[PDB]
Amino acid sequence: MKSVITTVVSAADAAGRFPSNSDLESIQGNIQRSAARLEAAEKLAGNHEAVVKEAGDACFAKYAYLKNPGEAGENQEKINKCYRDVDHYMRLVNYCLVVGGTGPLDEWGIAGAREVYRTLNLPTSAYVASIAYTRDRLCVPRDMSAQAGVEFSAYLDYLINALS
Amino acid sequence: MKSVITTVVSAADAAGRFPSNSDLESIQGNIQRSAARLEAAEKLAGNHEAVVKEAGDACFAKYAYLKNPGEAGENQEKINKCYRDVDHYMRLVNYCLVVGGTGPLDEWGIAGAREVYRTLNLPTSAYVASIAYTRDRLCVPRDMSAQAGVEFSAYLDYLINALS
Amino acid sequence: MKSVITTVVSAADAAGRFPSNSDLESIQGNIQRSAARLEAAEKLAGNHEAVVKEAGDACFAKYAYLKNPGEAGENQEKINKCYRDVDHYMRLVNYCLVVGGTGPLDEWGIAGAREVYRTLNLPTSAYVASIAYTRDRLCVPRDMSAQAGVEFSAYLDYLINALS
Amino acid sequence: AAKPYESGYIAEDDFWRGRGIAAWVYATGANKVIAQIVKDFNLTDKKFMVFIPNDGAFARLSPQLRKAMMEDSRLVYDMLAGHIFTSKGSAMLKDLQGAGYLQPAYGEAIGYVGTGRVIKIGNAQVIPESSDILRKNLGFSAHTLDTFIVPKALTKKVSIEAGFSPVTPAKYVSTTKADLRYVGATKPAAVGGRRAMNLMKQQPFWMYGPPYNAVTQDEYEPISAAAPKAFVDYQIFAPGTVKVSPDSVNANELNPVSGMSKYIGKTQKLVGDQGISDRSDKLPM
Amino acid sequence: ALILAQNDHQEKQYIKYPKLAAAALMASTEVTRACQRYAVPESIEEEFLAASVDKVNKMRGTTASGVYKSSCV
Amino acid sequence: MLDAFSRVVVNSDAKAAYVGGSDLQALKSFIADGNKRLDAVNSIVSNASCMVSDAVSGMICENPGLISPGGNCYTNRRMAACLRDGEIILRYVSYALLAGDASVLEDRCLNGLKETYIALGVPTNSSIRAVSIMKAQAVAFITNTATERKMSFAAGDCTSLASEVASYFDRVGAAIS
Amino acid sequence: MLDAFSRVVVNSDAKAAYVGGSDLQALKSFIADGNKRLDAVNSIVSNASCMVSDAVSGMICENPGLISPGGNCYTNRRMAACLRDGEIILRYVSYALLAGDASVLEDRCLNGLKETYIALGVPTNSSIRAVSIMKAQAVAFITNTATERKMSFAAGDCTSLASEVASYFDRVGAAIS
Amino acid sequence: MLDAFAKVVAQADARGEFLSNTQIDALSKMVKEGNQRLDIVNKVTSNASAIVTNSARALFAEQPQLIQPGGNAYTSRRMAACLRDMEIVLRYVSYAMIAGDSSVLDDRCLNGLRETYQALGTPGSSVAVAIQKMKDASVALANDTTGTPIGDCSSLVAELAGYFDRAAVSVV
Ligand SMILES: *C(=C)C1=C(C)[C@@H](Cc2[nH]c(/C=C3N=C(/C=C4\NC(=O)[C@H](C)[C@H]4CC)C(C)=C\3CCC(=O)O)c(CCC(=O)O)c2C)NC1=O
Ligand SMILES: *CC[C@H]1/C(=C/c2[nH]c(/C=C3N=C(/C=C4\NC(=O)C(CC)=C4C)C(C)=C\3CCC(=O)O)c(CCC(=O)O)c2C)NC(=O)[C@@H]1C
Ligand SMILES: C=CC1=C(C)[C@@H](Cc2[nH]c(/C=C3N=C(/C=C4\NC(=O)[C@H](C)[C@H]4CC)C(C)=C\3CCC(=O)O)c(CCC(=O)O)c2C)NC1=O
Ligand SMILES: C=CC1=C(C)[C@@H](Cc2[nH]c(/C=C3N=C(/C=C4\NC(=O)[C@H](C)[C@H]4CC)C(C)=C\3CCC(=O)O)c(CCC(=O)O)c2C)NC1=O
Ligand SMILES: C=CC1=C(C)[C@@H](Cc2[nH]c(/C=C3N=C(/C=C4\NC(=O)[C@H](C)[C@H]4CC)C(C)=C\3CCC(=O)O)c(CCC(=O)O)c2C)NC1=O
Ligand SMILES: C=CC1=C(C)[C@@H](Cc2[nH]c(/C=C3N=C(/C=C4\NC(=O)[C@H](C)[C@H]4CC)C(C)=C\3CCC(=O)O)c(CCC(=O)O)c2C)NC1=O
Ligand SMILES: C=CC1=C(C)[C@@H](Cc2[nH]c(/C=C3N=C(/C=C4\NC(=O)[C@H](C)[C@H]4CC)C(C)=C\3CCC(=O)O)c(CCC(=O)O)c2C)NC1=O
Ligand SMILES: C=CC1=C(C)[C@@H](Cc2[nH]c(/C=C3N=C(/C=C4\NC(=O)[C@H](C)[C@H]4CC)C(C)=C\3CCC(=O)O)c(CCC(=O)O)c2C)NC1=O
Ligand SMILES: C=CC1=C(C)[C@@H](Cc2[nH]c(/C=C3N=C(/C=C4\NC(=O)[C@H](C)[C@H]4CC)C(C)=C\3CCC(=O)O)c(CCC(=O)O)c2C)NC1=O
Ligand SMILES: C=CC1=C(C)[C@@H](Cc2[nH]c(/C=C3N=C(/C=C4\NC(=O)[C@H](C)[C@H]4CC)C(C)=C\3CCC(=O)O)c(CCC(=O)O)c2C)NC1=O
Ligand SMILES: C=CC1=C(C)[C@@H](Cc2[nH]c(/C=C3N=C(/C=C4\NC(=O)[C@H](C)[C@H]4CC)C(C)=C\3CCC(=O)O)c(CCC(=O)O)c2C)NC1=O
Ligand SMILES: C=CC1=C(C)[C@@H](Cc2[nH]c(/C=C3N=C(/C=C4\NC(=O)[C@H](C)[C@H]4CC)C(C)=C\3CCC(=O)O)c(CCC(=O)O)c2C)NC1=O
Ligand SMILES: C=CC1=C(C)[C@@H](Cc2[nH]c(/C=C3N=C(/C=C4\NC(=O)[C@H](C)[C@H]4CC)C(C)=C\3CCC(=O)O)c(CCC(=O)O)c2C)NC1=O
Ligand SMILES: C=CC1=C(C)[C@@H](Cc2[nH]c(/C=C3N=C(/C=C4\NC(=O)[C@H](C)[C@H]4CC)C(C)=C\3CCC(=O)O)c(CCC(=O)O)c2C)NC1=O
Repeated sequence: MKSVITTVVSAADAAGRFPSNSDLESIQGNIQRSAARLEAAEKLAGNHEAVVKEAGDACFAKYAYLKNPGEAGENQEKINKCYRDVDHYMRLVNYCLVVGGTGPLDEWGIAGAREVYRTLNLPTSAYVASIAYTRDRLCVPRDMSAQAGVEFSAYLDYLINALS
Repeated sequence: MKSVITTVVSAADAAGRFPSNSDLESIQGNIQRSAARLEAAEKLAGNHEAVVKEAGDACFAKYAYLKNPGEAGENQEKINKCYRDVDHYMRLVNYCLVVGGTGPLDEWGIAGAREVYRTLNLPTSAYVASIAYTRDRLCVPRDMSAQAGVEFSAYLDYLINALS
Repeated sequence: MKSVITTVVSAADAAGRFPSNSDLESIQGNIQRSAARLEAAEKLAGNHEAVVKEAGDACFAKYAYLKNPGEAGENQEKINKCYRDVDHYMRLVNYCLVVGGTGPLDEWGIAGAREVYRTLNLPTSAYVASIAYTRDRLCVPRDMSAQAGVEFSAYLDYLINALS
Repeated sequence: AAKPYESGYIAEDDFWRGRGIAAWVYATGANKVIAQIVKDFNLTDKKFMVFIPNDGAFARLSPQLRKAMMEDSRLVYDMLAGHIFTSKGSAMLKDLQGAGYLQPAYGEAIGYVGTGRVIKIGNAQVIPESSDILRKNLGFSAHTLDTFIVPKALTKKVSIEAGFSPVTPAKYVSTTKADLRYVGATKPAAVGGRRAMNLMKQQPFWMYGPPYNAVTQDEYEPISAAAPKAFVDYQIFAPGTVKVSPDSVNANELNPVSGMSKYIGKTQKLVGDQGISDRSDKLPM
Repeated sequence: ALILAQNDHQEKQYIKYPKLAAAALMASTEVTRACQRYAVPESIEEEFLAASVDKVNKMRGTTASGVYKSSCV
Repeated sequence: MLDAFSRVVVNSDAKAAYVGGSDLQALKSFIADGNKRLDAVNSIVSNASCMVSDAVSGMICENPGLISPGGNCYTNRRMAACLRDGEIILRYVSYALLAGDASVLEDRCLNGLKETYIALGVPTNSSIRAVSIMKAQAVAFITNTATERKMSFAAGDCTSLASEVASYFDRVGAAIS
Repeated sequence: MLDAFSRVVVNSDAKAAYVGGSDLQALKSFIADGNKRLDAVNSIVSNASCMVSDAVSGMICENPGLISPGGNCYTNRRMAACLRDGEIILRYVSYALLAGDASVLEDRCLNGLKETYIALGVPTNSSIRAVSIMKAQAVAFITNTATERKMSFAAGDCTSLASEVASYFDRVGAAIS
Repeated sequence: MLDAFAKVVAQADARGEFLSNTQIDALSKMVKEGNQRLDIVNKVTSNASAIVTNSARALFAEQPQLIQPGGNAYTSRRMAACLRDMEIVLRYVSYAMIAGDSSVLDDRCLNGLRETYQALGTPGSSVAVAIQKMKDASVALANDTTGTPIGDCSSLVAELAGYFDRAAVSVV
């Protein structure tokens, strides 16, 4: 998993040397920013079904053509799996808010996603539009704190730039 | 130079990817611990000739046999270069207190030192005993602050474990 | 004894109320602060032989006139009873660190002291000289921790303010 | 050993009680053992030297070494005799410069290395700040150490494998609600009745949809099979008694653009909660 | 008496001896003149405001029936 | 009044001893389980209103002679005073359990209560029963074994606080006897 | 490779549950105790060479058949390889102590070390003795009970870290055992 | 196969040295619990069929795919094999609980179970979910009085849950 600890022990293992002062200095900042990212992750965990419901209809509101026959959102089985995949992506974002890095995103949602979405005829723009809608409905004092919103929108922009 | 910034940009360059949140999270801890290591480095810079004069004496006092003929400390030219090399090591420790990592030590004093000290018949135990004496004469509130002493003794132990 | 406990349940008893959430909430701070204020308790309890010794001669070093005939410390048994009083006051400060309030001080050293010290010609300035000498000799990382030193000095100066 | 002030602090033991370095000497009873070591070796006349490990040095004795010291009195006696040195009189901190040896009262000679203000007596560092104390009566000089002088000859039987390896017992963190509910699933179904299904948990709202089709707990109870023949006329009543309310008055709340609706269809099943029921409080019958 | 006592022995004394607790409450209101025999109202507002409280206090000088008790005589 | 912390201070003041490390094992164990004591007091003060009407009605159901004409609980005024008592004793017992020491119980509630109930003609046998039913409710509410109210708690053992409040209630009963 | 933070991620991904509320107590206590953890890994890292040399010298001075002619630490090549073998295990245990999880110790050090020493003819028992000596040095260096060198720490309690590094050290012994 | 008493002896022969007194009062404490531990295993073996059937029923009301036609829980042969695979792990968890050490659990239950389930195509994660549902019911059933003296058993139910988690991570 790409995180703060793993990068520096992997670098020290590649160099074959003991943990120096720079490695521990990198963990002090993890201690600092965990006060914001953990209470971002907790607020995402406590209210996730509202956000997954709210961002799911923005996809079909922007792209109403998916419910036509021949498309990828015809019957209820496709829309249910659409909501399930959006919930999967929100869970991976909650995981990356906890681990401190983009590890769980890069390995459980991003790597290999392009071949699946091209093969199974899933348009990536509508997998993107839900994440884009989720980012813009984030006010600074209401939904979370100030740094928690920065920490949340950074992972949202990472997922958006990965799928686009 | 081995530091906090260089490790994470080298890791991101080896992976071929942009700086993520974990990279910036590692720099917040540099921002945190620079308040202690810089005022350790400044106090070392302002009073270095007292510590070097003191350090050199300890080595001779422990190993009085170096002033015998046939040894490596016969005349004044050897003792002057002994004090010069001890001052070099203290300057590299001041540099590593500034850069945040063990870069200037590992490349300007440590790499290749074993071949030189074996070839030129320089006993490494007496190059170690001055650094060992410098570490033990560090009291917690008098010489510097509490975390500055930790930051100083960590690089001293790094140099000692490298030459031993 | 006035403590965190005996304050909030006498305020409840005077109003005839059950222990409310404020009464429970006040004792939650007695859980956090008791890690710091009890750490000074065994520190004073184990080294209580050198502190009385170092305060008693500082009292007579500030006021050498007390050993004159007709004064308070003219003979040996009066100085023996003088060191016993500083031992008593340090024992009451040790008790107040354990209860968490100024209970035992106000019951056993403060109430009625201003009558007996005027009746028996004991100068209160020589009493507060020893407590002030204990107060400025608190090496905040060496004697105890930081917050234990704060809790210790806050009980020393309370006795100083009450005796003057 | 009675009171340190009475007659000031002139007596030998009271003077040391007034110093703050080694309080452990009287906290325990090592003062009696060291006195017996000053009479067993006739150290009284010849001017000797003593190294005292201060408080904190005593507080950092390893548990397996302290246990050995408290289960063998000869070990304590040897360790204490190894802190009293007759080799070179009552020397100060200016006579220990260089690397040499000192002769203990009993043990074998112990190496010391003094380089200015940093003096080591082997395994232990002298605290220069509070030392060089010479007592004229009973002539000897006193120095303070950061650690007990522990020769390798005495701590050869002390091992961490002998039962001092640090272990922290782990504990569970369940709740009363969970345990009360789960305990009903431990009885046989012919006895437990409805409670036999009490080990199931809420699942993500999409697990109840077409592909997965997770069953809720309300589907295992007779309440989901009630379809009686009788019915209420809903006309016999005088006007003004029947009441009707919707869940909302809005087009795209009762049914969004997509098919994900909580009020119309078969998708009102796809809700995060509602996966279990608290109707197992009634009875076991 | 248990809320005006300062030390714990002084509250223990009022606890053990009831006449001592009757007398301390009187002596406490005499040295700081909060009795009604020294209370002077300032405005006619406050005079009526004191009259209301006193009308409540006189009502406990009668029985639950309404018969005058032998205390207020 | 005293609490659990000051109780060892008057014990050490009787010999002019400093409170050392031997004395603090009893008090650091008082702090360790400080969350369970607050969780135990909160369960009692939550159902304290039901506890008095539970206990006094149980005391009535056993001895109809209290509501008999001339009986001690015969008048509405006397029944209100008995319910007023059921609450004062429950209040001081919850003070003593919160403080961890029985000191505030037996100088503010029980000191002088026996000769008061003797001088009033309050039946002692009937009293004992009103306190024992409240004790039985206290052990049920602390150990979460009431019949028709269960409260949310973190899992663990609580028989020590239940035994402590059971030790306070028979102190009350032996005082009024 | 998983740390303490990633371990709850993999535990709750088997759940398909969000992490929040219940699972955050251990992570917030891990964060609040992080200065002691860095303070302990620094103390182990600063004394590495003396620890490795002292452990191998102790293993030889307890069993002198290793430097016997035909023993496994006989020549200079085998002795240098044994010092390297010990130093690598200390490096990986330091990694596992820094990360707060022993998953990095399993994947890169212990996966197949059991029969590697078998194919080499390395004696299993001696290596366990060297590992236990390194463990005994590590707990004394963490808890500042080292007799040869005293370090500077803020006052407090960190025996949880000592139990965790003792829990890492016996794990290694078991794999090669 | 070791018990917790044989553990310290097997580590004492290795150093060739007598048990010191700290290991002995570590063991007399473990004896001094004693009755609590057997109360725990008595509660689990009294209700074993209920634990197994309720956990399997919750597993299939949760995951209906195993009993779907084509599922791994299809037919009788496979369903019967699944019913008492769980009862095997319950039996060996109770053996390890009475032994005080997870040595019988690793020897003859968890040794090679992973490639056994791989070679058959059995999904090991669902086996782990079944193990977790048996664990929850066992720790729920363990801490009730049911006519036992009141006390704390927390250090024993933590060990009982640890045996279940050791079984659950080793299967998958
Ligand atoms: C008369 C003959 C008679 C009664 C009247 C009745 C009273 C009684 N109740 C108990 C035991 C309990 N009483 C409790 C009090 C309450 N129960 C509640 O749930 C609410 C919160 C509150 C009153 C509104 C409690 C908690 C108990 C313990 C068990 C439980 O779960 O309820 C006793 C003593 C023991 C007994 O006799 O049952 C009495 C006298 N019972 C009568 O017999
Ligand atoms: C809840 C049921 C889960 C499940 C079980 C399952 N197992 C099998 C098949 C076998 N299981 C074993 C297991 C053991 N044998 C042993 O001796 C021991 C003691 C340590 C164990 C744990 C073996 C040998 C088999 C093959 C023999 C057979 O069962 O006929 C099967 C299917 C049977 C088959 O594969 O033909 C099931 C269904 N699988 C699940 O889906 C559940 C999660
Ligand atoms: C753990 C990480 C993880 C993920 C991120 C998701 C990723 C993911 N999504 C889908 C699958 C899907 N994603 C969609 C979604 C859409 N298609 C549309 O018509 C709209 C554009 C949009 C609605 C939001 C649909 C319809 C499928 C099912 C495709 C199909 O079966 O035809 C699939 C195929 C398997 C399946 O779900 O049946 C996978 C692997 N799954 C994971 O396991
Ligand atoms: C944890 C993840 C999380 C988010 C991504 C956001 C997203 C979000 N917004 C709203 C809900 C809302 N959001 C707003 C928006 C705003 N209100 C203001 O005071 C601002 C000026 C402005 C933001 C710029 C308003 C007005 C509502 C209520 C009406 C609505 O449903 O949109 C809701 C429904 C619950 C609620 O009432 O808050 C959610 C989940 N909030 C979250 O909790
Ligand atoms: C920038 C990094 C940097 C360093 C760390 C030093 C490292 C260093 N030290 C010495 C060189 C030395 N170091 C010593 C020191 C000693 N020998 C003794 O007898 C005592 C053991 C001890 C005294 C403290 C001596 C005597 C020499 C000179 C060796 C010689 O010329 O024979 C030399 C050989 C060149 C020279 O100095 O003339 C070098 C490269 N120089 C550097 O440029
Ligand atoms: C920047 C690098 C730096 C160091 C490595 C140390 C090293 C050091 N120590 C001393 C000087 C001293 N150091 C001490 C030692 C102590 N005094 C105490 O209060 C403590 C109890 C005890 C430390 C454990 C004493 C007593 C002196 C004065 C006597 C002497 O020269 O040693 C001096 C001479 C200047 C001075 O007076 O401080 C130096 C450079 N101090 C530094 O500034
Ligand atoms: C529990 C709290 C407690 C105390 C604080 C002391 C207070 C105290 N001191 C003295 C009595 C005395 N106290 C002193 C002490 C001093 N004179 C000085 O000039 C210095 C200020 C100081 C020594 C440092 C002396 C010299 C006497 C003897 C006076 C006399 O006997 O008349 C007495 C009279 C009875 C007695 O002799 O003990 C009392 C009550 N005793 C207590 O029980
Ligand atoms: C229970 C709490 C507790 C304390 C408050 C101290 C109190 C204390 N320290 C010292 C004794 C000492 N105290 C210090 C400490 C300092 N000297 C300075 O100049 C600085 C201001 C300060 C450190 C920052 C030193 C260096 C000594 C030894 C020499 C001296 O007396 O100054 C003494 C004299 C007797 C003795 O040597 O022990 C006392 C009472 N120790 C404790 O156990
Ligand atoms: C500070 C502590 C404190 C208490 C403990 C109570 C107790 C108490 N109760 C009464 C007074 C009374 N107490 C009772 C109580 C009872 N009679 C019974 O038969 C039952 C056994 C029991 C109720 C359960 C009754 C019935 C009276 C009224 C007697 C009367 O009016 O004649 C009185 C006299 C004052 C009065 O008349 O009201 C006191 C002091 N009040 C306090 O201030
Ligand atoms: C201001 C108000 C205030 C409170 C009400 C308490 C609330 C409270 N109770 C407990 C915590 C607890 N409470 C109990 C008590 C019990 N559990 C049972 O199963 C028994 C029925 C009952 C015994 C009497 C136990 C066993 C714990 C966990 C152990 C502990 O934390 O000490 C905790 C710690 C766990 C947590 O919630 O984070 C807290 C904060 N504390 C407060 O600060
Ligand atoms: C950023 C890089 C970084 C480091 C270089 C180390 C340095 C370090 N250690 C501690 C601080 C500490 N370190 C310890 C640990 C110990 N103390 C002992 O007495 C034992 C011997 C040992 C554990 C067994 C303790 C107990 C504290 C006090 C604060 C705390 O408990 O977290 C602190 C916080 C307080 C302070 O600033 O002093 C720091 C920065 N930690 C870091 O975060
Ligand atoms: C990533 C983890 C990792 C390790 C743990 C080591 C494991 C390891 N050790 C050795 C190799 C060895 N390891 C030892 C060590 C010992 N033999 C003894 O008798 C003592 C008990 C013990 C030293 C304390 C020795 C002596 C050899 C060399 C054997 C030989 O030369 O024949 C080899 C063979 C390759 C070689 O070094 O030549 C390997 C893979 N290497 C790794 O890459
Ligand atoms: C016959 C061969 C033989 C040896 C080579 C030594 C080796 C040795 N050292 C220690 C024990 C130890 N070894 C160290 C390590 C060190 N201590 C320091 O002062 C240095 C900084 C550092 C390198 C020397 C520490 C810190 C301890 C335990 C505590 C202490 O001594 O302070 C132990 C006990 C381990 C255990 O408990 O099982 C052994 C066997 N002893 C022997 O019997
Ligand atoms: C056939 C096997 C067999 C047994 C197990 C025991 C069963 C048993 N357990 C206990 C005794 C006990 N049993 C328990 C256990 C518990 N109490 C609780 O509240 C929890 C629900 C549960 C913990 C899991 C406790 C805690 C004690 C002792 C009471 C105490 O230690 O305070 C006693 C009383 C004698 C004694 O205390 O030693 C007996 C006979 N006897 C047997 O013959």
